[PDB]
Amino acid sequence: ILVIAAYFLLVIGVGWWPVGASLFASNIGSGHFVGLAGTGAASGLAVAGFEWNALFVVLLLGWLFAPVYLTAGVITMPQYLRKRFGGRRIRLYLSVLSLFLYIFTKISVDMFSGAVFIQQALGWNIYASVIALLGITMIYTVTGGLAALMYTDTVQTFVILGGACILMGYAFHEVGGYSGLFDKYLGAATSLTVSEDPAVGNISSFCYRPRPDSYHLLRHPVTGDLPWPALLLGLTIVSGWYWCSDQVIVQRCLAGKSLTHIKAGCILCGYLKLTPMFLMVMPGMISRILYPDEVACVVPEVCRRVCGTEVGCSNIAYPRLVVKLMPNGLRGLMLAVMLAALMSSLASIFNSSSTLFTMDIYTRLRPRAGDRELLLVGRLWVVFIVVVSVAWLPVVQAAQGGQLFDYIQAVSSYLAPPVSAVFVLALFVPRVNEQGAFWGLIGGLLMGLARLIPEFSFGSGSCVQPSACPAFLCGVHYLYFAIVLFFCSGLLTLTVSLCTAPIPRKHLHRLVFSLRHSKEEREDLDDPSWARVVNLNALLMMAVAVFLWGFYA
Amino acid sequence: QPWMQGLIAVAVFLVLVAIAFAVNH
Repeated sequence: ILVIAAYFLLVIGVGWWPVGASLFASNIGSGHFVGLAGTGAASGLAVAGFEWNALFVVLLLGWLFAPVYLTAGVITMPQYLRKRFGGRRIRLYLSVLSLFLYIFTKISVDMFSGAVFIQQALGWNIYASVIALLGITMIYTVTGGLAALMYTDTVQTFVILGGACILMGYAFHEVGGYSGLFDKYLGAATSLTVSEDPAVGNISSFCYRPRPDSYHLLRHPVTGDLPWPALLLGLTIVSGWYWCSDQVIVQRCLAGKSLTHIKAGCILCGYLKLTPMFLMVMPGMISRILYPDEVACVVPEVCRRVCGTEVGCSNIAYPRLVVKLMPNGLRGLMLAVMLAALMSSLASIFNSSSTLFTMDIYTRLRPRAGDRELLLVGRLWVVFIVVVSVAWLPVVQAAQGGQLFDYIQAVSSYLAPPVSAVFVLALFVPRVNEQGAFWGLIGGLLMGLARLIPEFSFGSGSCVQPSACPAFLCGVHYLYFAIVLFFCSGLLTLTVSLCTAPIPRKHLHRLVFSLRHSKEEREDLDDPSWARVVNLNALLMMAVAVFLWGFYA
Repeated sequence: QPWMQGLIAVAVFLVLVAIAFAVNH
């Protein structure tokens, strides 16, 4: 209570230095922590593939797509597409899709993570918890916290890494060392399986006891909670949308003084990407073995009391870890820094969403754009996004069995792959047109909604109570649909655009990867030695990542 | 033991990187 109050007082009074901090904060945030711990408890190590593939995606971003964003001169994605394609229609629809994705993932998961952290600590149920978090974020933003966020990000990531290392040290000690994780985890099961409710009936051993292959990263391809054939490619697509299209990420990456400095920052970010496995997934399953009945229950009657949802609330593992396993005095430091990072991320998402909407939608709708009225529109947009995100919380807590990170991956894999296909085809093949790309992308969006809307209306339930969803619609994994949508939306944009030769070469000078360097005028559609050592460092870091992958795989 | 699997993974993927290194050259 003292440490948390002092930390909040310091933060409010205040309101590869920024690059690494921003990259890690987006990579490993508060909602990211809680979701990673939860799915680590429910499923096992396998969720580590998410981080270990996002690492490779960050490396690919830094090595390939940052120079493309730099030579062209477009800091953001939508203006790069504006110069590449032309026409406010495609940029408008892409901004609409970005707004929807922000609402569906960023804000919703941030608020729900705050609710999970507060719910297993001082406070109340989800509604009061998110109301208090809204108050905290508002008082943060009013006092210009975002302005000093650039300086505070490095301090926050340093203290988060320090605290997470302390939690690493404490967790295996509370279990008995690394031997305890390989010894005790597979026997972690609740004592309550009676299911006094007559409708539910006696639960089979499949649900409450953990999966037998909860250790290995690579699950069964067909029948499994998280297949690896889906993992490797679907994560590539989703995280390629995440890292190579986010405006904030590219703005932070390009902020480096030189290209070699950008690559060094990417390598340091990779170092910080290899650690959150041991910091999140291991302690989540440690919290599961420590607290088997509380963390992962399967009987709905007890589950509503413990969780608030009938799924099982496997995602409350990390709040319990923080508020029990930590030393009594120091737990306030975690409960303070966790919420501070969450509030900073939420404020950044709020500002980015409002700026995007103002810059594209209301700008195209009303070309007058009175400054007072425009600011009023921005404030009303913030109000609207808060209301919609809070109204979406009951769907968020379900999240296909309570795994919060599964919800993020599902939503992104439903609506990102079309944008990824459009971007990759625009960057690779010159033939794609503005009308062709838009007409493919609208079809991809319809295809994605055709599987999202019925699934979310029907439900997911749990293993005990599956929803009355058709076998073909829900038996397909929530992430294999991203692989299907990649080669459906991209096929549509490649086929529609190929109907004619829409754009000559002069409009696409130094904007298409094929013509990386032309040294010619555009058509206006509107370290010599450090490099080898940096490449060697990247080779070493990537080899270490593969070593860990093969160790657990 | 997992460490032999990790060593095999490193060897295989380093061989892959070395093979791909000739593409640019």
